[PDB]
Amino acid sequence: MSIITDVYAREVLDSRGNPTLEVEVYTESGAFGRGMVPSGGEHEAVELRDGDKSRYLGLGTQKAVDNVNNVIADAIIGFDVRDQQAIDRAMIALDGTPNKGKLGANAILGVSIAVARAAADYLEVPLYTYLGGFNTKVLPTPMMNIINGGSHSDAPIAFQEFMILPVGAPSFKEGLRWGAEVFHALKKILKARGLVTAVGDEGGFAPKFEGTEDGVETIIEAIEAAGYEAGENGIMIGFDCASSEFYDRKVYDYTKFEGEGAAVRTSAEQIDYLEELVNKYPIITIEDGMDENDWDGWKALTERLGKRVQLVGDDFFVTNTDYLARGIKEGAANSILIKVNQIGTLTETFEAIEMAKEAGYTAVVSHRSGETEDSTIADIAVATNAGQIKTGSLSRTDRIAKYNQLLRIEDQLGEVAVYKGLNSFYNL
Amino acid sequence: MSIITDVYAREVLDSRGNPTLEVEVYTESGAFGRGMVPSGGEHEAVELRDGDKSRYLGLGTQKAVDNVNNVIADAIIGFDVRDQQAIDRAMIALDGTPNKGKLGANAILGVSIAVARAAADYLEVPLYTYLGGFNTKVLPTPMMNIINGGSHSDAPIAFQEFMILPVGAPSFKEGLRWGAEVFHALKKILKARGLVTAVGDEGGFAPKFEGTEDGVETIIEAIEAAGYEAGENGIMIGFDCASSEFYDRKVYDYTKFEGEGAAVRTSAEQIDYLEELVNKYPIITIEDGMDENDWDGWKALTERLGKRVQLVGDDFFVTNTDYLARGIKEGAANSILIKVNQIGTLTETFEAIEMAKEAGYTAVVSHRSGETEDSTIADIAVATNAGQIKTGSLSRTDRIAKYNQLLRIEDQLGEVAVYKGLNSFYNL
Amino acid sequence: MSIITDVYAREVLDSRGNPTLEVEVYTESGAFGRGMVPSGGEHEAVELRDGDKSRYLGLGTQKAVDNVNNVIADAIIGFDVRDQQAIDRAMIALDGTPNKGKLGANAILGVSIAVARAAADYLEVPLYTYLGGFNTKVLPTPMMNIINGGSHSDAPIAFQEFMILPVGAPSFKEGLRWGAEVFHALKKILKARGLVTAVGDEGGFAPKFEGTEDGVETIIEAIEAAGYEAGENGIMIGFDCASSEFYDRKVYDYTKFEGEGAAVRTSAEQIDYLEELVNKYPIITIEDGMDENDWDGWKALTERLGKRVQLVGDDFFVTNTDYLARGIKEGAANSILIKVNQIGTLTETFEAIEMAKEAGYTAVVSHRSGETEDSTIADIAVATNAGQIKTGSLSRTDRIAKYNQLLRIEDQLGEVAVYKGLNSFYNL
Amino acid sequence: MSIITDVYAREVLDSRGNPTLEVEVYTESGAFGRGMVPSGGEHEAVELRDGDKSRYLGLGTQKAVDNVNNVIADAIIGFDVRDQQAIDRAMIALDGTPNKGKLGANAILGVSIAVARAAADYLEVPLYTYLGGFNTKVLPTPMMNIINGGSHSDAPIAFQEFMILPVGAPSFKEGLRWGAEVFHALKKILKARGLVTAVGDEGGFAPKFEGTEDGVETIIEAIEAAGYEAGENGIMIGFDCASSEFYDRKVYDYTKFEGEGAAVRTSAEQIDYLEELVNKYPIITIEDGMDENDWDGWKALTERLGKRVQLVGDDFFVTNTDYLARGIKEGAANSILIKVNQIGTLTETFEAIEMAKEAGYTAVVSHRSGETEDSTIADIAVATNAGQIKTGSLSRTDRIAKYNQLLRIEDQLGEVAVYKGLNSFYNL
Repeated sequence: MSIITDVYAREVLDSRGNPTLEVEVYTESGAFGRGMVPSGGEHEAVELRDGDKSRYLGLGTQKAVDNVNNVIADAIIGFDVRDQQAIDRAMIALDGTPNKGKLGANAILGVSIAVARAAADYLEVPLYTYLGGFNTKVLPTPMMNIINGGSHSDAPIAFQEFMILPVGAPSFKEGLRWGAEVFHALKKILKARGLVTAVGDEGGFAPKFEGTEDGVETIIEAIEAAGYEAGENGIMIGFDCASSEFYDRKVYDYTKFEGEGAAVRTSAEQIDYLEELVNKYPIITIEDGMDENDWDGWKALTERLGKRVQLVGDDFFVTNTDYLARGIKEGAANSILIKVNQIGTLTETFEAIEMAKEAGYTAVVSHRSGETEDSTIADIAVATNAGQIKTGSLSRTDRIAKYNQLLRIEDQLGEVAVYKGLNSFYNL
Repeated sequence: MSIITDVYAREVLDSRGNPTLEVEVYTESGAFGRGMVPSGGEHEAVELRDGDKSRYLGLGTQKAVDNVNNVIADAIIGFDVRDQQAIDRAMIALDGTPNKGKLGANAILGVSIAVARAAADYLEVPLYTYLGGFNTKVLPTPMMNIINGGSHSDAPIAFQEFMILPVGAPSFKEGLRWGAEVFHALKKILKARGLVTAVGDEGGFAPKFEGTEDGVETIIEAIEAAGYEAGENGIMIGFDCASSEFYDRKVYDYTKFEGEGAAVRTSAEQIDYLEELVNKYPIITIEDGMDENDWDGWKALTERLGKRVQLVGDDFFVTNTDYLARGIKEGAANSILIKVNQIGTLTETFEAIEMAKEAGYTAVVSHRSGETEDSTIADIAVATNAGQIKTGSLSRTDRIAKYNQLLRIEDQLGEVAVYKGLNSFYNL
Repeated sequence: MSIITDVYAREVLDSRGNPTLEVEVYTESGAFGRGMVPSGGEHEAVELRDGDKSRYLGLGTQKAVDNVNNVIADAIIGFDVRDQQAIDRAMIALDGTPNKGKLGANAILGVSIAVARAAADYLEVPLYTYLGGFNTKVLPTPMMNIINGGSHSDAPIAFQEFMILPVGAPSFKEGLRWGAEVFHALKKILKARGLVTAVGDEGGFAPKFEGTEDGVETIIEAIEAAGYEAGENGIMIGFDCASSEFYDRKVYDYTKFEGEGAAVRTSAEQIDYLEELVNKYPIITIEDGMDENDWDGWKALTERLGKRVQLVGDDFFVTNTDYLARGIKEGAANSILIKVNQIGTLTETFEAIEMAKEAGYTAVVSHRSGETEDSTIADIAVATNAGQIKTGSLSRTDRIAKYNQLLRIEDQLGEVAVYKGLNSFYNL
Repeated sequence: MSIITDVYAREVLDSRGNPTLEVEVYTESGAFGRGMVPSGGEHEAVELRDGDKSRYLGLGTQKAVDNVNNVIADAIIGFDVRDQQAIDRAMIALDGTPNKGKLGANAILGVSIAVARAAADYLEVPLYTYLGGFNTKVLPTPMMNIINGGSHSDAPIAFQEFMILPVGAPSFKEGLRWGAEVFHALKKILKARGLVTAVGDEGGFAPKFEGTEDGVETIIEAIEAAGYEAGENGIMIGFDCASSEFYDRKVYDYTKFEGEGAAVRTSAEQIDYLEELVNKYPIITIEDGMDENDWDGWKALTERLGKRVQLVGDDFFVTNTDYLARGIKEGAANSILIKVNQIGTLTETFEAIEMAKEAGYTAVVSHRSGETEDSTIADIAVATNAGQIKTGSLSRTDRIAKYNQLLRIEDQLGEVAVYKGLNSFYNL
């Protein structure tokens, strides 16, 4: 009865109108699990696309679906639904390639998640309880995308994302309200300036600001209009520089997004420029402040800001234990952005999280630009007491589905629920 | 064991960052059902709001939640989960008011959908099967929002919504694909013209066009760019004038949105403007072409187009069977937009669908501006073989969630699935 | 357990002493379903007879029984009992012929009904609930055969049937009493005139009246003697002209049944003659007023009486979606008599009902001259909220079995039960 | 779980359009049984009627229903469904009267049959198996009504019923076939003679014959027309004189039905008239040949025919064991007609059957004029291996329902089924 009897996949659409896949796992006892995959370098997990540029611009996932039904299914059917680690290792070996390019990183993960949710269903326990055990209590402090730049905007701004973090909320429920009220207070402000209030992929705004400072100072304005502070409760701010977007040789070219008068900074001036922003604004976290390959710049940045600011490695570590292990030894950062589909399996996802923990690094569970109605990353955030999460702005179900799921978790936990707020950053 | 042993509601957020509610129904047997609620003149069902702008600007829903947990619970617990009608009728009687303003239309619908999904879970049958019986095979022809105007835009366009319909698609699966491909093709075109590609509430665009015509032809331009004809396969176009937004006395003032040089038309001149558009562009449906109180305008409008174009009454009927019965009697329209939470219960919802069917009217299950990850309206569309559905554009998950569920329903049906396409309009 | 494990058929007798068949379906879980077939052109379903004029005058059904046990059984066993549509389509494809002449329309239906009743048994829900879902509430307004003519009588009367309809009863239970009391009041009247009170196939009388008017006016006499009215509550009257019985060329020859002085009417005079009856008597419905092939006569009849009288197509549509689809486009009638075995399956029966609905036509669930102790058509009448039913007079279990089953349904529904009475005719 | 947890009765109609009642018994285990009741001097069980001729001319049964739901229910609920005798004895004691006139014989029998069928459902065994044990194999030899006289006709015939018996049939299946074929053959003959072919309450005919003999010979004429001998296979004939209908003083006045020239016979002359018929026609059984109070006539009648012809006491015994015991002691007859509702309970029914058997009397389970779709008397006939049954003609379903059930019973038995035919009369 506990044995997996059925593994089926189908093609569906993500929050961007692009094809993805989902896997449904059945046990003979009736336990059901459905897993959906978000959208997805040379040393990271690769999703399998059809390449037929006449169907969905070549973004179809029928090849990946076939691999689940016609290959992986025959390999997984027979396993106990609860043997997660064994099932994941079975798919990794089945693929052969390091990047899961033969079967597809999306085909592999879909099954990985469905099996876990089917197991949690079989044991009649919450998903986070099954993944993390009995000691899951910490609701994550959210970094919420609010303003976009760089590739995700036409505004003269270099940084890709600007987020707000309710570090001083008594609980997650209140923190979610705080972020929401500021989102609406900002929308009101944007309308006043006659700017656009329509949202992008993550549900955040991307208005034509005068520049980076105009953008950050406008955020600070919406935070205060909502009736909050700026650093105390705070609400504090965070960056997703995505500096690799405008990195050239060995120079951080800002003219790429910010215009003709923009500055071209070296690794040393890039560190100084980040230090000026931190000193002038209530900034608590900075993601990909340095190029993915600028290791020397990452180390020098950690020495000069790592003790008082969170330095998240996204494109720098690409959810890779090899890249992270070197980050720890080199002291390149102090935080890692965990993207599930960027590694392939849930097992690999939890080994990356633990490694970051044992090193003093924080693990920030991440979403993708192309999301679904799935909210598994929320259960993962609480399952491991990550204390932090990154799952988008406050105006899209592809984002709100995760905040909703965290509300249920915080509701299920009751008095056991924990919100660390500013204390989520033990890496400081 | 089929007895409802617990009814519980909590506060959550919709796709716009505004509070809503979800209800979870439990039976002694262990069956579970969760029903979330979307956002929602004087003769309709009203949602209960807290009115405390210290929380979500007074958009809190802790009052309606309390009503479910403390009042509706004592009433529903004990009922058989399968007695849908008796349960909905009990909530209506419990409330005591026509507009469900005492307990809240949102609180009553929450329990209404939760009980249904819990009953489908208990019987181990698909929701659409439980809702409509064995004869559920028709996959709806989607009217997909793609361009917004009026109050949802800054462009000089009076019409509120513009939609594309894959009437010539062989299946829903290919229809959805066509919509997505036209949506991506249109996004490209907008960037080439230097227009905003950011999406609105429904996942559609609101570019600054030259006017109404420019918008329609840019759609046809994208339809053909995707490799589809314009009216045969089709793709066809649809309107949501929402003319009650720019109606005055007794005139349709277009200057409200289309600048100072706009044409103020009378009822007779309004019908004429619509007829010109129909003959010039491949338009197949028009929603709220006349004021919600312009019955004489609706009657004359149905006389000159009711045999060749679908006329959808949204604000004209507000999912009110008393209004619909009058529209059917006077021949005021030939289609009604069905908004679930606008009428309170599922029972009342299916009575309106049936009354419309028996009159030769089509019933178009609709979404709301504030949506959730729920996808019950997709099961409602298949359960009633309505043949049509209006659930947003091809981006946000609050819209895609419904499209994904329709794909699962079409997948489950297999050889029994049916896509009527153009034949969906039996009212023509 | 939910899988069908046994499909068995046997020969039994109908309400006329003629052979028919019944199918019993078993699931491994113990769910049981029994289906019996009523007695049964060139484009309609054909029942399979043995043709051995030495056994039951060649009306045996052993060939049909064999086809269920030795052919259909092997094809159906394995299917989930709940997959009605798939099972029906499997039998249609198995037969091959359009009219189901190879396996037999009676062999196919028997399984169709047994499977559905076995499924309703498996889910532990009422049959009408399983067939129609949760929104089944409308008890049908009955047209009750009371006086016979034409082929079913020796009296000088042309019309085949004369029925009464309790359009003004508060509920079905009262409507059934009304019809009964008038039946007994008529029996008393017939005895007074020294006429025969023995009953025919449908349990109605067929006395030697002076003619059509003497027959109708005698009915009006029994209605009033019972303490009712004639049009209000009403009780109103209906016809089953079966005009094809006395149709010749292009003339409606009344001398065929009414005698030497009878009138021979053209299509135009036939319409006028029906208009005179409607104007002089409280007539609300007329079945087969025109020949099955007289399409032109049907259209002209609908233009002149279709707005104020129900025009039922029996031999005109022969429960055929192709004939009905043309009836809608041509506007040939406004109602269809649904005979289950005349089409073959339950799926086809519900597609015919829905088509009639979406066109403004009413669907009147019909019985056959040779009935059984089965009462499935009653559950079908409520399953689809048809609002009307035709299942015989008030003095035979082959008829009373259906009225009894409707009493149970109305009793099961409770306060949810609905009786439209005169409002059953939404086609007016 | 075998405990009765609910007993519920409702009002319904019989085969004549007159009110009756049915009872539904439920157990905690989910077992269900429904027992319907047929219609029913001073020493018998009487049905309870409402006496309100504003409803069904005072034939309402809402009083007996109320007695079941409000009085009998409180008494029976809690009993084990398998304790039939204890339950029937409790209802008799509850009523307190011999004629069951307080609660109603109809109300008590309803629960009596419902409990039995519910117990057979719980044990998952055929009703006849539950009622009689393992040794139930004998399929009854049917006495089939075919021609009616006396009070049930206008023809000059004193005898109330005429019947055909397939004594020489190899099985019940072929016996039923023979009866039907003679019934259809007779219908033909009647139309050739210009006589009415409309059926009565029992599905038989009542043609205007020349007299008694003409009727018997017309039957033999049809028997031979069907290709059967007359007395060998047989077909044989039977009578139901109901001589208590035309009895006066101390004379059998035949002028009551057979015109002015009829022969008024004494008891001695009555026996003589019957003996002549027996020697002239292939008659095998005679019911109520003597007045119900003409004991001296019954004794002398059994002396001169009791060894060669079956004498059935219907009104003579009125299913009264006190009457039967006297008839057995005096040798007044050699067969008793068993009417279930005429004695109230199933327990009392089987005691009369056994008392008759042990005396060498045959027990003929009988139907009533007002029947239902129920077919319990067929299971009673097989359960007791009675070898005979009287349940109507070969048309109406109120009669055919019992024949169909006997076919199912004979089908279930297979090689164990036994048709005694002529050997059924062990009293000869």
